[PDB]
Amino acid sequence: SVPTPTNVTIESYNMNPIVYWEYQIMPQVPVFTVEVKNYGVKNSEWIDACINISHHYCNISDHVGDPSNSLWVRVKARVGQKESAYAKSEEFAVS
Amino acid sequence: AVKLQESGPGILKPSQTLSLTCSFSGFSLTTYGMGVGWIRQSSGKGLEWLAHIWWDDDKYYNPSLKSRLTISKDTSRNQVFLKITSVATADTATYYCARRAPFYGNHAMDYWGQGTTVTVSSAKTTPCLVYFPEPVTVTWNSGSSGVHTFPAVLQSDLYTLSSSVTCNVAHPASSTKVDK
Amino acid sequence: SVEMTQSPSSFSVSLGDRVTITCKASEDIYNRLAWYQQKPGNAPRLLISGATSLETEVPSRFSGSGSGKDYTLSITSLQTEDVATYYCQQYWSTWTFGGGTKLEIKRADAAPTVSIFPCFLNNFYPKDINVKGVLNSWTDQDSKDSTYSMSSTCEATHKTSTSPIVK
Repeated sequence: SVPTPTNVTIESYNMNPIVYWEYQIMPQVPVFTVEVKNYGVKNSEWIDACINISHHYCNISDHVGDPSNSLWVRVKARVGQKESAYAKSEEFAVS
Repeated sequence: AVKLQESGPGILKPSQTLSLTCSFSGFSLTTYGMGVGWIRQSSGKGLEWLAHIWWDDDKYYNPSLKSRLTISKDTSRNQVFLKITSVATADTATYYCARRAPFYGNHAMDYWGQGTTVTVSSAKTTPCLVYFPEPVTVTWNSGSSGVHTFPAVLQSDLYTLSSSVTCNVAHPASSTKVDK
Repeated sequence: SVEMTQSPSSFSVSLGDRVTITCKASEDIYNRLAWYQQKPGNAPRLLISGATSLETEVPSRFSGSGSGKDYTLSITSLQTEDVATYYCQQYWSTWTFGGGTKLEIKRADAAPTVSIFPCFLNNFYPKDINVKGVLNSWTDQDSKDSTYSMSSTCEATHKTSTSPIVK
């Protein structure tokens, strides 16, 4: 069963939101996928932000919209054809 | 008073397109955060969410059906519309439209219309044991207890039911009135 | 998509009982849950929103709760006005309804009066039944005496006996 990512951080100096998370070292290359969904005024589906990247960050500027809605994030990990469960993140409202 | 009403064709043939209308009053779809959606339901089945439209014309569709649905709104007429192409028999159901509860973080559907039943079939108004289209009304000596008028089931595209008692049969569509 | 499992489709209950209906979501829907009641041939009535917020007018004997993926609805004293189908709904990511749970009321096991014609299976309980080119329709539980009926030699197999009644 594949390891689940940890320490899901959301950061934004100015209006440039980027997600950062932690992962362990593996003999193979862990490739992550990041999803973001807004809620409040609207109730969108989970939309991909960064698909299969190697690094521990993901800029989500182009997924921010309507400061009234809060954003929530989740990230999973892949190694081969197996995937990890989602690391659900806490809420994000204002910069 | 906040009201919502759904209008439909009644009976429609396969491969056609379905034009559904949700006429409402009591509120405005121009107001920020407002939205209306469609939900269908067949006999003895559950509820199925179809699509939803927001005040800003942002639209949401149920993935399973996205390709056949188109939702639009007309604030100058206070109606939300839904179009369903390649109409199939499975699609025979009752259509409802309902608004989003006007509270932040809330998207529960507070007000619903009564709904409109659309039957998808290629048939014709064919006029104790009992045709098309439904309904029919089986009474006994013009009217209570021990009477079991059963739910209709369709053989080859015709409805036929049963009504036991321990029989005045009508049929509004073909103005039939068999006072047996 | 998110899935919502309501088990089961029905639940035999008696008035006065406390009834809990279960709704399970495939992933955390963060308490964005609604509950709807629906009596035959009528639009659903919204009962609860946000997992625990009752709509105004709704009787206090009703309450919802849960979290993460598990939510339930409880009616403290079932009353006739409460016999309906209850649906839960996730509104966190667009909308999904549960399968529904129809309340049926318990009563004495009753044997079906068969009358055949050149075949009616009227007024029985419980509801399950199998008969032996032909088609069947079943009625809804009768409101006067919570019995059932069904339409289709003619024989059945019901738990009020074992010797299949053949008419």
